[PDB]
Amino acid sequence: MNPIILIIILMTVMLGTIIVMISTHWLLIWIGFEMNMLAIIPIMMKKHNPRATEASTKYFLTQSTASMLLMMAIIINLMFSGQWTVMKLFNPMASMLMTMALAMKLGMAPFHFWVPEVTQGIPLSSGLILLTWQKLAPMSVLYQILPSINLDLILTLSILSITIGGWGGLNQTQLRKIMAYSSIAHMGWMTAVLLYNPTMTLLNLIIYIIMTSTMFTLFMANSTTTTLSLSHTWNKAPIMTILVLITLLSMGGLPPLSGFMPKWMIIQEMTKNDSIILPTLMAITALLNLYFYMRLTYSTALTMFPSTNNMKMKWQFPTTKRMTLLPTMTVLSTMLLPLTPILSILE
Amino acid sequence: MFMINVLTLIIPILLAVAFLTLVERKVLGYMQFRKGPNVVGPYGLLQPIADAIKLFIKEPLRPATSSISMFILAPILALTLALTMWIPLPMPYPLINMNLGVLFMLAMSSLAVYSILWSGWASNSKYALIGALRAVAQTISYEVTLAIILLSVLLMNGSFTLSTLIITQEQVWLIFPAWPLAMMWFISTLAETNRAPFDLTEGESELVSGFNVEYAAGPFALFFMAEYANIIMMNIFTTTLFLGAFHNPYMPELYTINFTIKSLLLSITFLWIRASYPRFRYDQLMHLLWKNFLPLTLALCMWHVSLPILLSSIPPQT
Amino acid sequence: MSLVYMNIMMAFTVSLTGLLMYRSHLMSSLLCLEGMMLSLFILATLMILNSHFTLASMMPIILLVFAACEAALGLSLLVMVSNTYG
Amino acid sequence: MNLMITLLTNFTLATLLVTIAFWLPQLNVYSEKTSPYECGFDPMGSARLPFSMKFFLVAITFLLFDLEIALLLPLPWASQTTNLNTMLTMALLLIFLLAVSLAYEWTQKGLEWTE
Amino acid sequence: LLQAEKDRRVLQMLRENLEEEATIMKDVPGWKVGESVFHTTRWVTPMMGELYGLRTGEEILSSTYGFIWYT
Amino acid sequence: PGIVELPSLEDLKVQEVKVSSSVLKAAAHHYGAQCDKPNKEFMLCRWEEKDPRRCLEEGKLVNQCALEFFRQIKRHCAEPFTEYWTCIDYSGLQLFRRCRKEQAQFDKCVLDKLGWVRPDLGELSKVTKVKTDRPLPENPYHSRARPEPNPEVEGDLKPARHGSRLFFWTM
Amino acid sequence: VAAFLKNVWAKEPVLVASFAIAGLAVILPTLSPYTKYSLMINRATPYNYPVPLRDDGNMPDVPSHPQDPQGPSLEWLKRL
Amino acid sequence: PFFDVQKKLGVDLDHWMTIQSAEQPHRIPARCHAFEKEWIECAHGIGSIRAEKECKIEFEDFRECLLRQKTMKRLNAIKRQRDKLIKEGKYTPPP
Amino acid sequence: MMTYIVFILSIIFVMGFVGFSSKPSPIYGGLGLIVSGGVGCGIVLNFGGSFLGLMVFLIYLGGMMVVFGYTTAMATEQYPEVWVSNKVVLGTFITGLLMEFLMVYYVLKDKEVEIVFKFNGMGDWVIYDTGDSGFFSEEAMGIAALYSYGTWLVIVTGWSLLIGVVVIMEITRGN
Ligand SMILES: CCCCCCCCCCCCCCCCCC(=O)OC[C@H](COP(=O)(O)OCCN)OC(=O)CCCCCCCCCCCCCCCCC
Repeated sequence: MNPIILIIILMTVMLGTIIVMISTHWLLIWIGFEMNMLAIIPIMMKKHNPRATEASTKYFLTQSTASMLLMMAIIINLMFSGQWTVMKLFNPMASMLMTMALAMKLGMAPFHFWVPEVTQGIPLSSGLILLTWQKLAPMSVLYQILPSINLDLILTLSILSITIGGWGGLNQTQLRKIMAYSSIAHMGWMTAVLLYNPTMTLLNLIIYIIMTSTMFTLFMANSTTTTLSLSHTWNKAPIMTILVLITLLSMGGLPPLSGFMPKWMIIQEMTKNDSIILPTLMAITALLNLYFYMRLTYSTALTMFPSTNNMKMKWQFPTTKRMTLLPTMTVLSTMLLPLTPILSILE
Repeated sequence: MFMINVLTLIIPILLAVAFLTLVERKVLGYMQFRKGPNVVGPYGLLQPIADAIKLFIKEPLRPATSSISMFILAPILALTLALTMWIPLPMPYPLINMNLGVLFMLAMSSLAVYSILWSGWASNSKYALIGALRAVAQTISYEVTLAIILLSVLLMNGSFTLSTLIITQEQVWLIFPAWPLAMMWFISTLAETNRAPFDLTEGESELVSGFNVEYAAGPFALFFMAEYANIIMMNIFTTTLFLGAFHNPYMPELYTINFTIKSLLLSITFLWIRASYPRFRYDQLMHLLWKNFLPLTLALCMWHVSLPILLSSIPPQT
Repeated sequence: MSLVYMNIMMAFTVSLTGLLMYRSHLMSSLLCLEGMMLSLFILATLMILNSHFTLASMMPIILLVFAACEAALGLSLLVMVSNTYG
Repeated sequence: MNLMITLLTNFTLATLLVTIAFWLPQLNVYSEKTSPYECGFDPMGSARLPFSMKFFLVAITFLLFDLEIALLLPLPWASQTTNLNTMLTMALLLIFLLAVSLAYEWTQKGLEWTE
Repeated sequence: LLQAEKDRRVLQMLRENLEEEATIMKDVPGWKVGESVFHTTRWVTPMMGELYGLRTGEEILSSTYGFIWYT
Repeated sequence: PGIVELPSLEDLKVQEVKVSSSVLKAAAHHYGAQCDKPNKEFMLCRWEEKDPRRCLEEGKLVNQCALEFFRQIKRHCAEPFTEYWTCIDYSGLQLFRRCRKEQAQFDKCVLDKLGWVRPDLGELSKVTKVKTDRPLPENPYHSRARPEPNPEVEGDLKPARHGSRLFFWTM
Repeated sequence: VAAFLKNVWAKEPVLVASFAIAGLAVILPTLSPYTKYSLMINRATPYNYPVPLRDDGNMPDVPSHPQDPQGPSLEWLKRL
Repeated sequence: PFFDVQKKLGVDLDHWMTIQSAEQPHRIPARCHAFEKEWIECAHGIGSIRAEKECKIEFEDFRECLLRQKTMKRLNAIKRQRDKLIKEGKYTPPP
Repeated sequence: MMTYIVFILSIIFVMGFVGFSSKPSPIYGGLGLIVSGGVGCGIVLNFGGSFLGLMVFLIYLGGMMVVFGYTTAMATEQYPEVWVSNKVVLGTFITGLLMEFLMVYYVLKDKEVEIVFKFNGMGDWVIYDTGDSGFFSEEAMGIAALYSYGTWLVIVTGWSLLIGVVVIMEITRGN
């Protein structure tokens, strides 16, 4: 690796996604996906251990074949009354294959099989860039093509994402995996609302990006791949941990914390329309994810009962490890619920 | 009537291969200051028939192939390509006149390497494998460069027709507008065939042609065939591309004569270059291509993209 | 949709089911993907050149170029995976 | 169809000649079969193989450089249009980009071939 | 000249199609007289399927597949 | 749904021009020189109204012009034209750089007798202007009704009323 | 500069000459006097039938009879 | 969040290859061109919500140009009577 | 005088993948593809796709499949190279796709389609080109428009390629 080349790659990832957002032509958007893959394979694998190689492969297969399936749907659009634009697809089927395709691009229920695995394989920073940035392109496409979406699919994929992906993670003591399954749940929400009022989808998107942002950044602060690592850091320094936990509850959508805001608005614009049963069917599973995460909150206490907290590990020297923007996003994901009249600024 | 045309095309290239091997042995002979074969027939005209029917009759000789598929695939492919390459070559008249043309020859010439991958693959000898992979490497690397040259020297034609080439040649041979790119493309034509300097060899060396030239007997008379016939081709396609004669219709055999003479002399120069110089070692060859040829080809190319628009003569696509 | 379209689609789905339902060899996976990709080249070509919509004829070319610089990436990751074990 | 007849013939004569070349040697006057052939032990020619990244990388760069070559291939059609400025700009731009790839790989440790 | 000649030829041909069709399709399940299938009546080029058909099949070979693979 | 109408077979069957492409090529060059009063007009006809079967009458006209053209070359300069199109019919893309002697020879019979200066490289392009008595077609081809577009937003707008209106949050 | 170019042209003439052909190939299309000619040529070859327009009630130019000069003239190509 | 820069900066990027009616390299009409012209003439200023509704007729016209389902089915309907009347002779007009 | 040859080539093209996709080894993978792809030249050409067909006959056949067979040949070494296994479901899908393909070429009377995928339509006749344009490929001129109009498009392609280089070597560990 070279400290330039990483800039000349990340620049191309930013560029690719910018193209997926900007272009009004299909073939372009398909190219934007191709460039985000081509340039995102080097970011993962940064350190040469084999874990990142096998994991980066499992990303590459399903991601690339997803892209190809997208191209198939585009072409079927060309078959049926057709031109190359970005707008309502004229085929119900092309819309089907395209909702499946964009359901592989970002983790969803039948297609989520790769996300936990790849997220634990690759390192931290690649973990951040995988679960947030690349998640901007597909939503930016779905917001466009929503008029032709078959409601039954995306509603299904959303729910099954929340049920399956959310229900998962229970036995997992790893972190990266937890962040993966939670990504799939927030996915189930963002895509759940997508047909009704996409404004909320972009909302839960943004809040979500802040959430995983502070989360992974804290995992860089205290380098931790497990919960055991979290407790041991609790007896190294407290503050970073309670930031991790409070941001995890915000990841659970607990009422005073800011993570409750997308759930709450989603319940409004979800239930002013007819169906009231499905939101509750989501909120149950939401409680499941909660008291799992609060198991991870009995990971800690003071006057602790024995955690085997060891030694050597008091240190006289502070760490200089550079944390880029931690504080603004920490307070910004904790304190935001007393805002949102600001919701409409988003759209 | 049409199959008459096919037969008249493909039988004389085979006879051309046999008597070519004769002229090879002789020219190398006297070039080496010694008479070539005189004692098979008069003057050596019965030598090919000897080589032919004998080299057919020596028995198949080894080993278990491990693939019955590929072993009898590769020869058929090598021939079939070597025979169909001759189709578009213009002559007074092409026998198939294709709009694209020359890039069709380029394309099949790109396909020609599967006979090396598969041929060297089915040996079951792990050394002939490696040798084959390497020969594929150099053939392929000179499939890079050559393509760009055609994509340049053609840009003075204005179309791929391969007929209009004979129209451009009327006033001045295309050797004059670009000599150097023609030089690089001649040596490029030495590349794939692996004539000396570019050949691999016996004694101590990679010995790709050790089992490749050894093995498959009669089918070695085939790989033999496609190699020499392919040589005569690349000579002819040089004669057409970088030079040529005036076509006087109502008497095409005039142009056919002149064409034939220059092509034959060119092949003569192949066989005597092979006499002349030693061989490159392998890496010095491969990265001799990567070092120097390909950059200068890029330069000359862009200079032929920018040139015709300068002088305001850009060619007339019909 | 004529016939040829039906048939090429069936080829597409043969390649896709061959992708998902065989994990044994990885080169086989990557391959099946690539063959499917070819089928897409064929589709876009036949269509565009059927409707005589000329300015869009690139879709075979530029669709085919990423059939490679992405595929090449694929095989490189294949080698770097193989040298983990075997 | 015409060239397809040429392909049918040219595939025949290949097939026929191959067949003759298999018949006659085992149609020969006396064919005798004895000797053992030892596939056997690994060091006969070479031994094993630790296949090396260099050759494979040559295949790779053969791909990328192909792609840029064929992307460049239609130019003789395009060299004549009503926009010459843009033509020169992006043809020189494109193959210049090819030469940029090559120049990069020629600057890094790649190639160099003695290793 | 080639244009006028051509279009006369194709109109002649399409009308011959019309009369043959008229003779064959007399029966109860009437689609009535030869009609366009579009909701708006105005000139639209023939399909080349409409023109050449029922034609003995010899010249559909050279007309439809004829140009490709040359003469 | 709509039933097409096609002209009677006898509306067709006008005239004949039967010659090879070869003769028609150079002879075409000369009549395209002197003719084209009718046929350019014809081209704004079937080009402007485009419905072949609408304008075919003027196709009869152009066919008339070309017909009598070849008639004049019949009765006027016969032999030199014959050798000329037979040397141009040795073909191989029928190149005009091939047989020149009888190009100058042919225009020499023509000019020496009937006139017809050769237009050469200025024969065409220079998009021609032509008059026609027929009124231009309006609402060409289908030309359906308009979408009834949607009213655009207008008027001065003041701040909203009491704010987000949400479950709470006044201003 | 002078010593640098003398040394790179002493060692690697192929690469120096390559950069020369490159650069000169870049600049020269800008300067040379013949440029516009190529463009005007390329625009002077019609691929598509010139299609007439309603004459009456227009500004007179590009006149009916192909001999009447008022239109564009490529005669500059006739003799060049 | 689909952004429109290319209308903001006033630059065409993908608008040229977008639909069949754009200016071709050397203008050659697409097969179904005119019906593109009428489908976009109908659906231009509207919102694709009611364009579905009101432009349906002309749109289906366009489809019936592109795919040629219905007319192909019609020709088929002609050979399907032709077939069973090979038995009962309708002879032939052509030579 | 069959002139179904576009459809025959379509069918053999399918057959390549059908009987192809099974068995454990890629060594025959190359064969299966290159067969199907060359048949693809068959299809594309028989629609008059001449240049494009030649490009799938250059890049994909030569470049792709040569590089594949090169790596496969280098990565895996085959002593036995036997008939192996797994072809059972491939042939059984050649029977299910034989009466399914013969079901789409049988039910093709009037319009034929499927209840899974989008609609189709069928029947024996084929639609093609007329309305000659003088001295135009209708294709290659299109690609001349790639260089004229394809500004943004050739930019993103080329850039994605050069990134192709730095990515590939970067993963093969230059450091
Ligand atoms: C297990 C293996 C089994 C198979 C073994 C095969 C062994 C031999 C393989 C090598 C030979 C490949 C031959 C490819 C021929 C390609 C022909 C072609 O592209 O011709 C171009 C030409 C363009 O015509 P043009 O000039 O534009 O126009 C004429 C006037 N209008 O086009 C035309 O004029 C139109 C021609 C159309 C004719 C149909 C083409 C069908 C091709 C079928 C290929 C099948 C084999 C595939 C390759 C296998 C490789 C291993």
